[PDB]
This record gives sequence, structure tokens and C-alpha cells, in this order.
Amino acid sequence: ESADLRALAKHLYDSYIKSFPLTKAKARAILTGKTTDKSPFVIYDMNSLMMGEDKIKFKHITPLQEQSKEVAIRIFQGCQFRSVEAVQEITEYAKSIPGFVNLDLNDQVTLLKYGVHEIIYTMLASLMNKDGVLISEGQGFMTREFLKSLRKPFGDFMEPKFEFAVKFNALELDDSDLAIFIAVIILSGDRPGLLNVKPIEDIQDNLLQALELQLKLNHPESSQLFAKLLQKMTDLRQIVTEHVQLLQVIKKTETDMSLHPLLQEIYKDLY
Amino acid sequence: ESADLRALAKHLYDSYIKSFPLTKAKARAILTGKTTDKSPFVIYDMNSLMMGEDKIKFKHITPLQEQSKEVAIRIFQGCQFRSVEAVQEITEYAKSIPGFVNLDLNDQVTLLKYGVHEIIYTMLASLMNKDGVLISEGQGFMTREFLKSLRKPFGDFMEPKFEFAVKFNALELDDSDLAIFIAVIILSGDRPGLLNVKPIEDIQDNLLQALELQLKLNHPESSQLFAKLLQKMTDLRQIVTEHVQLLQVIKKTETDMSLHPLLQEIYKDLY
Ligand SMILES: CCCc1cc(C(=O)c2ccc(-c3ccccc3)cc2)ccc1OCCCOc1ccc2c(ccn2CC(=O)O)c1
Ligand SMILES: CCCc1cc(C(=O)c2ccc(-c3ccccc3)cc2)ccc1OCCCOc1ccc2c(ccn2CC(=O)O)c1
Repeated sequence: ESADLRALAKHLYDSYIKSFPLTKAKARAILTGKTTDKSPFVIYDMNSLMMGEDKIKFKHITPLQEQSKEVAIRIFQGCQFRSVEAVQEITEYAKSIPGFVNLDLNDQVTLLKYGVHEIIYTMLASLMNKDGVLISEGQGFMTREFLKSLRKPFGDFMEPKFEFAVKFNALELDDSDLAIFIAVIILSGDRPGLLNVKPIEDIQDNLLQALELQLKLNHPESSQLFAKLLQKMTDLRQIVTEHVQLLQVIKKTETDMSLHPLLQEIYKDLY
Repeated sequence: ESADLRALAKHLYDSYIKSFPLTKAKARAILTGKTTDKSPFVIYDMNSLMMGEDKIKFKHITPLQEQSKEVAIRIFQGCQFRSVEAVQEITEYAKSIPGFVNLDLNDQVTLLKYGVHEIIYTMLASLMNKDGVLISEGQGFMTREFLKSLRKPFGDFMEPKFEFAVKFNALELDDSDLAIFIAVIILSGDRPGLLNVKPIEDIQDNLLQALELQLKLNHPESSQLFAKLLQKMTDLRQIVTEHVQLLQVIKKTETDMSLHPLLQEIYKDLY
């Protein structure tokens, strides 16, 4: 019944809020210039990037590190660090998706391994507009133009995420829609190396029913939004494979070797 | 708060099972023969060492690297290669401790640097009884008396870890307990050169509260187990400092031993 699907949607939204403190709603308030109280520092070129450091450094140092390396490479390592934090946020969220924690632990690991990239881009869209991306928990904003301006291959590496975000954001999903959609992504029975596919597909079936009902209720005037959203997954996956290939080229063709070892530890048979 | 601390303990246990192939439960089942698989080959002397290597017949070459010298040094090399693998597993586990990957990246590095060997020795006890230690994923058993007998400095590497294990194991901790204990060890605010101490202390505080409650629920009859377990941290630290001194001794008494690069990095300017 329908009430239990709403109950599931509400439980997911509650957990999603807990796992991911910078929500889309809060992110969109910051991106407009609404509630004008503490405007984020804008990084729009190399100079402001460096001045941006002594604005999350003048106080103290809690990030990926600071100025003693080429800037394109430091921006890329910053992204890596944040991706590693996001994987843990997603893992925590997964534990609240009904059925997930009762799965074979090996299948949990596999689902997370192949799901996090798709989730990272989905959730990155919430923090983006057409012109840039919120960073450091909404304290900073980095422009798309500056990310795009970074030397090959780093400039063309960033821009696909913005192209996707603009398309994806035009569906106008809110945090309640996204909580269920991320859960659907995670419980994909088609990931390579899964031992027990049937319970995963049974859980995803319940999540798909919950997502369909939420979109029908929340977006009544958006015809076939559910199918349009499922079709977005096809683009997400194509996009992640392109990202994974570009990561290899970068890994191969660059000087700096000091990665975050969640990347190297993951990525087994990721095409 | 109670629910939160039980949730934490469960997360750590799941991550532990994910990161560590040969757990204590599994190890004790092989050691005592409560297992439905295989009985380990026993290495007690030169002649049985030789056959243990040559047990490469219907079970293939074990993952450890290749060798070409006297018995003491061959054993040392096997310890080394396992310790590098152990470091990799511990690092994977560390990333899952809530809050760890959100710390300053230099402090992540420092906590892993000062922390991994204390963890290695804690977890090694799981594979040890008074008579010996399980090796090669539990496919072999190397006797304490054999390891103790190795020519001068090499025997002094070995016997103190067994002395530690007999008493540690007398605490009767299980994997679920150990999962929280090793996270307490890693989140130590006293490591030399930490930049931002308090955010590590705050995490450790919460892990301590979760361990305390774990030991109450799981070992209600074991008086002051929490304290007695915390006091073992003093013994771990002494093992490490004496090990570091023995490594300086072999730099003077042997020819090119030279550690694996990862271990060289860890020991560089260690305490
Ligand atoms: C999830 C991070 C996204 C993301 C995060 C961020 C900073 O926080 C970020 C914050 C600060 C600095 C920064 C660096 C140097 C000096 C001052 C500041 C750099 C970056 C900025 C932009 C961005 O996104 C722009 C394009 C998205 O790019 C991705 C997405 C995933 C990625 C990679 C690189 C590795 N991975 C991991 C992987 O998926 O395998 C790039
Ligand atoms: C953590 C691995 C320890 C550990 C691993 C192991 C085999 O796998 C192991 C497996 C196979 C052979 C083996 C070698 C030659 C022929 C046939 C077999 C030898 C050893 C056996 C016992 C043991 O430990 C018994 C006492 C523990 O003592 C330690 C612990 C870490 C150490 C040192 C010496 C150097 N390191 C490296 C470092 O400092 O990082 C001693």
C-alpha cells in the first residue's frame, strides 16, 4: 500500500538530511543570494584561488593541503579529497536504506564500489548552477569558467559534470525526490560481481514504487518525470565511464603521484 | 547517546569484517581445529621450514616476495611482506572510521604513521596462542620456540609479540570489540606533529564511549575490562619503541636488508 511507500520516502528523506548536511534546498538558497547573511567566497581565477586560501587559512588549515604544487593539480587533488569524504557519507546513508544492511557484506561492498560515482555526480548537481559550484560546505563558490580554464587535461575533465548538472537540474527535483533516487542507484542488481542478485532487485523494486509515487505526488504537472529520471541514469553511467577513462589518462600522463588511496583501492574492473 | 553508540559499534564491526580477511573468529577456529576446511602446516625448525616453502605443490605460490639468503633473514622478509599487506588493510579500515577522512590530510597521514604498527600487533595476537602464530592466511603455523631461537637480534623481534599476545588474549575480546579498540588507537591526539589535535580528541572521545558500552554489554562479568584494555596501549607502545630499536640494530649487523618502501616511509623519523 501507498501509505507504506510514503513512510519509506519519509524515512529516506530523514536519513538523507542526516548524512548530507548541505542539502539542495540550502544549496539553492546560497546560490540565489537569498537570506543575505554570509555570502560565500568566490574563486574565479588563480589570484582569487590563492587569496581564497588565506580565507580558509588565515583562520586555520583543515583541508587537502595548500600552496606548494601546480594549481591545476592541487584543484584535482582537492576534488579527490572531497570525493573520499563523500564515499563515507554515501556509505552511512546506504545503511539506512531498508534491506541494505541485511545483504551479504560482499554485495554491500560491490554495490557501494560501483554506485558512488553515479551518486557523487547526482549530488554534485545540487551544489551547482550554470556558472559554478559550491565548495567547502557552502563557504566557497568556484566558477565553471575558471575550472574550464585549467590546463589540459584538467579543464575538459571538469566541464562534463556541469553539462550534466544543467540538464539534470532542469528536472527540478527536491531533496525528497533525490533521497529515493540515490537509494535506487545504490540497489542496482546489474553491478558486476554480485553474488545474490534477487534480493537486491526485490529491494530496488520497492524503491522504484516509492520513487514513482513521490514524483507523481510532488510533480503532478511533470508528465512522465519518473521515466525521464530513469533515462537520466543512462547518461550518468555513460558519464562515469568517461570519467573513469579520463582518470586513467591523468594517472598515466602526470607527475604528481600522491593520490587518496580510496581511489586506487576502489576502481577494480571499472571500465 | 545509547542508540548512536550502538550504531557506531555496528558500523565499525561491519567495516572491520569488510577490511580484514582473516578475523579472530576464523583464526581461533583454525588454531583449535573448530574448522571445516584445512589443518595448517607446522613450521618448527629448518627442515620443516624448507618443506613449508615446498608445500608449494597442490596449493600455489603464496603472495610474499622472493628470497635468497639465510633462515633468519628469510623469515624477516616474510614478516615484512605481511606487514605491508596489513598496513594496506588497516588504511582501508581507517577511512571508514566516522570523521577520519574529514580531518586535515597531514593529520590523516600522521595518525596512520604512528598508529599502524600498534594495530598490527593488536591484530597479530588474534593469530597467536602460547605455542605459535598462524601465517599465510591461516595455511601455516610457525612455532614460538622456533621464532624465539633465531640468531641474535631476529629472535628479539619475535618473542615480545607473543609475550604481549598471551596476556592480550586473556582478555577474551571478540572481533566486534576489537573493531572499536583499533579505532581508538588510530584516533590518538598525542601523536607527534598533529596540527589540529582537538577534532581528533573529540572523535576519540565518542569512540571511547562506544567501546565502554560495548564492553559492558558484551562482557558484563569482566571487571574494569575497559581500563585493562586501555592499559594495553602502554604495552603496544613499548613493543613499537623496542621494535624501532631492533631495526636500528639490524642496520648495523646485516648487509642490505632495506625495508619495503612503504615501511621505510612509516619508520622515517618515527618515535
Ligand atoms: C566530489 C568533488 C567535486 C568537486 C569538489 C571540489 C572541491 O571541494 C575543492 C575545494 C577546494 C579546492 C582547492 C584546491 C586548491 C586550493 C584551494 C582550493 C579544490 C577543490 C571542487 C569542484 C568539484 O567538482 C568539479 C567537477 C567534478 O569533478 C570531479 C568529481 C570527482 C572526482 C574528481 C577528481 C577525482 N574525483 C574522484 C572520482 O570520482 O574518482 C573531479
Ligand atoms: C605482521 C606480520 C608478522 C608475522 C608474519 C609472519 C608471516 O607472514 C610469514 C610467512 C611466511 C614465512 C616464511 C619465510 C621463509 C620461508 C617460509 C615461510 C615467514 C613469515 C610470521 C610471523 C609474524 O610475526 C610474529 C612476530 C611478529 O613480529 C614482527 C612483526 C612485524 C615485523 C617483524 C619484523 C619486521 N617487521 C616489519 C615491520 O616492522 O613493519 C616482526
